Amino acid sequence: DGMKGAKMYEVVRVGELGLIGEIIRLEGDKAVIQVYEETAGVRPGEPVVGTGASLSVELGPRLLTSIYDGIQRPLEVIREKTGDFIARGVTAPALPRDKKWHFIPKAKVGDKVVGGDIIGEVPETSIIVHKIMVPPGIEGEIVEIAEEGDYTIEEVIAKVKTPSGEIKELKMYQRWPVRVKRPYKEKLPPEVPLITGQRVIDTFFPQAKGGTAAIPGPFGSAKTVTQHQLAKWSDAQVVIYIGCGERGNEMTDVLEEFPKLKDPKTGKPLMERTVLIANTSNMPVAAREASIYTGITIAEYFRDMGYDVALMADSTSRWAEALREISGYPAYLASKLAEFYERAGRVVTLGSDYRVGSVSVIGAVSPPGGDFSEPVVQNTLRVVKVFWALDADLARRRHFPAINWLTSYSLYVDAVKDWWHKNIDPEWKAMRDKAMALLQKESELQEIVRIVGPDALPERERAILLVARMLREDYLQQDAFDEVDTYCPPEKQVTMMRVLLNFYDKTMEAINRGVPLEEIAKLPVREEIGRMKFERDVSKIRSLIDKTNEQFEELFKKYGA
Repeated sequence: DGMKGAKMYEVVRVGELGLIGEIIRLEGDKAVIQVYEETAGVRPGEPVVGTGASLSVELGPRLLTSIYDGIQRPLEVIREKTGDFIARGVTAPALPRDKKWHFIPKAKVGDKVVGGDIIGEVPETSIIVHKIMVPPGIEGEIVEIAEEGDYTIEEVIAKVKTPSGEIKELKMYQRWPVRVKRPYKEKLPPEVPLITGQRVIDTFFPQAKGGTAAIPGPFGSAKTVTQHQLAKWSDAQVVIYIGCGERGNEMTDVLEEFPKLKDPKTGKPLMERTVLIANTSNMPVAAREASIYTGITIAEYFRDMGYDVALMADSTSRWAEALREISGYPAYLASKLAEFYERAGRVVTLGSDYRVGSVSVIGAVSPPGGDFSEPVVQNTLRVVKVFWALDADLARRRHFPAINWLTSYSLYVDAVKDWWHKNIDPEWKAMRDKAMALLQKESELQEIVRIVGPDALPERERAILLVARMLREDYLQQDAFDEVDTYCPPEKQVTMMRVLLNFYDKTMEAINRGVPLEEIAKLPVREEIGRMKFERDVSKIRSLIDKTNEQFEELFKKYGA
């Protein structure tokens, strides 16, 4: 199958990324056909045909509840050689041309439109209403519009007369070149947080809507469930998961053991608002490289409707073969990785109406074995604004989420504070700061203690260690498997925070009035505080502030004045 061209320097089975020609001809080739670098004059080698289209994607109904390969193809049955169910990639369509979709019209004849305007709605799943949009670059008068009825994606549902008089035929689906970012009016600054409902993240290391985050690879895909928790609970309407299986028999679990997963907000399946894109070891290198662009483009298309969408990537060892070298070492790959993360953001979308959408990207990276800088995570940490550091030692101590509070960071704390301050609690940022200071003090203290023993420690230092422990056990720790604590609403987060910090205030007060710490560690309210996370009524939690005050006051009257 591989012919002339100095014996093709790369893979030739069903792969891509071909570079024949003269000047600076880049990539792109399906089997033998693809134009990405303006063909007309690049035929060297064996017969190269080329249709003038680029690496498109096709965007419309049935993008949801769909598993694709890295360039969008099928949900394939397949089999196994010796292991379990695997994926190769079948050249099929992308969206069923036969399925009848229900089109609700949103415009009458004579309406002036621009690229982005919503001309119709299609109930795609029980969750997501699909929004049919005028493709970017198209504007004018609606001369013809469909009627409340059932149609397939290939049917023309609208016609637009452009300023020059050109009549444009527009359908329910639309192609867009991956590698070119879907346009928008404006990229908004980070301001609204992506609410995970996980205390440690939402409080100490927030993710912004349109933000960029990463989670490391000391893997234990089974030692961490935070990835799932993020997918289920984050207040994005649509999820695009690049399920890079390649990890034992992951693809088997990632296959038809996902439709059992329940979207906890609706009760319906999680798939009815999710698009899967597989990256197995039985796929071409280039069909993996293109996957993130296929993913991000489907993400961008959804935010254009005015949806918040989360894009979760999966590295699990994906360093491209890229054996070919000709022009010094081309170690510029970090730039295209930036190009990718650069496409993330909350934007004012196209359209006549003011409409906002976002694409938040959770990276989730992994180096070869140990040493977190070889060099995938090294480059990524320089690009992302948030890192949640999954720690194996923390996982062994059954501290969950195993998010290390000392090595994690988010550069969105200032960006999201005002939202928290205006909508939830005026003291939000003051409280996480104070809580972080406590946790930093503990870290310093526990180093010293390790050396010089716990004995010499004064009461004040023990008091800080007591409350730090509470902070770690009562707040940082969260039960993903509990009916109540699987999700913690903003309003609950700040309340739980208030009780803990108020107990701290009252502790340092009591110590300052010569109350022994052994007495405060015995205080009844403490064990109620340790239970908060399982109480669903925020008013009941809030009442522990008074209950604390009372018991501390009752402790003052047992002593002097």
